[PDB]
Amino acid sequence: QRRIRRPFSVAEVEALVQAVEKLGTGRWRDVKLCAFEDADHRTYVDLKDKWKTLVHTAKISPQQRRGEPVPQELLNRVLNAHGYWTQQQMQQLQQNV
Repeated sequence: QRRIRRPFSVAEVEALVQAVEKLGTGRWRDVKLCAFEDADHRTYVDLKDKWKTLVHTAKISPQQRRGEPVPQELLNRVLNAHGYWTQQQMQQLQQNV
């Protein structure tokens, strides 16, 4: 059958992103169960690349319907998002947003 046990994947992670984008901390749980892909943790930027693209590929529309100039927005939003979580300190050091 060659069937591989895969209940979740990057696709599901998408929704998980919309959920953690508020009470995030460091996509630790995301990278762990992203898709059994980075469950071993490769690199901070490596995972950052797969994550930043995971969202940019969603509906960010980096083409602007014009062309392909310089997709910097995806970088500014990815670093802002993560930095926000940590710099947010959970707002109350609790998951109770």
